Amino acid sequence: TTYADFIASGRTGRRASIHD
Amino acid sequence: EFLAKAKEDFLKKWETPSQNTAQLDQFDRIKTLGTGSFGRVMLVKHKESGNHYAMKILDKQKVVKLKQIEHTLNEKRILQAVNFPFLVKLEFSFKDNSNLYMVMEYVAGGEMFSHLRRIGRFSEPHARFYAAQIVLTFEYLHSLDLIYRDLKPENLLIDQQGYIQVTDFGFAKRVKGRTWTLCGTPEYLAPEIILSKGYNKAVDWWALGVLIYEMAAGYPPFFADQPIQIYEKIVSGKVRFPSHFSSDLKDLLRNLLQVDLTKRFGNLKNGVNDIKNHKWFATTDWIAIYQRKVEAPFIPKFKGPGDTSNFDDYEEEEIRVSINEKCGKEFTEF
Ligand SMILES: Nc1ncnc2c1ncn2[C@@H]1O[C@H](COP(=O)(O)OP(=O)(O)OP(=O)(O)O)[C@@H](O)[C@H]1O
Ligand SMILES: [Mg+2]
Ligand SMILES: [Mg+2]
Repeated sequence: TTYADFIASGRTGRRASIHD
Repeated sequence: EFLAKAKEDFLKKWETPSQNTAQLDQFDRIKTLGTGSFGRVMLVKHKESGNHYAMKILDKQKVVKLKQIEHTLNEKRILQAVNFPFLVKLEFSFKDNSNLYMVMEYVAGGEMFSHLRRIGRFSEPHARFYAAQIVLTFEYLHSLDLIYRDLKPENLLIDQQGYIQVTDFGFAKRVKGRTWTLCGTPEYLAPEIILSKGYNKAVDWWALGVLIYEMAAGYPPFFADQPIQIYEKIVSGKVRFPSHFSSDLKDLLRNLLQVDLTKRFGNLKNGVNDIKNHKWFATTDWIAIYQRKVEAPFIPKFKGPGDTSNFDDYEEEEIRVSINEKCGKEFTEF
């Protein structure tokens, strides 16, 4: 499932902003 | 109604920002609510009133080193000047030899992020309840010529009535016209930001599209392990919807997650009203939401003032304040 794919991925935790 | 008077109040504070309205020893520091690239946000207790607050602490040297001076001054200048039911309130600000400090009302319900990941996904009425508050908030911000530029669940806090308080004005900017900075959070970046196109407030409406999708699906519309992989998916714009999305929700999302700037809802001649009058929002009483008269779908558990149970734990570090003033000139106006 797409949800299972998301939960196994590297970016399910809090996401930092990017800049500059 | 509110908008006419609100612009005049905003502009007065914009032109003459408040400055130096507290100092560090007036607060007991309790624990860290979140960490970021330039510092952290701590739960604190104001000694005189006993009230609890969230104090964002920024390292001046690091801000200067990474060339984020203007964004930081934007953040504080704008947050002290705005006033809206769904924006966090800045109560005090000050600086010392080493740091900048922005003391906000404490929003004890935690990040929408936490609740969303725990529950999995929000039902469409639940998501729509939050989405309506963001729509109104952007209507307010954009009317003041502000662009927000970092909508995501991590920056959305749930208050004691279950309503949203938007925090993190790190990238907020007052701009009439287009702007070019590569900033935001990868999952939420509009295509025109990724392509170095120059862009306008339409990027906030794209981000609302991403937010509503993530709220309703439980995962964002473009995800991968690396930001560059995400960026490829965004500029291609081939969004696919969970089968449980309503027809109305898919139609709204197709119009918000619209790669062509000049066709994107929020950015057409009719502005925000194209979104407000969209069929997905047919049951939304915009005035009742604004007046906070709608009962929220979810009310966080609170164990008292200073309760942090709705936040993750972070490792604590001492606040270090050098005996020498750092970067004084750079932050004169803070
Ligand atoms: N007023 C507040 N009340 C309670 N918690 C808050 C408040 N403001 C911020 N937080 C918490 O602190 C975290 C970090 O704050 P903020 O998002 O402003 O930091 P940041 O360094 O700009 O992060 P980002 O990487 O998103 O740019 C938030 O995600 C939220 O958990
Ligand atoms: Mg943030
Ligand atoms: Mg930020």
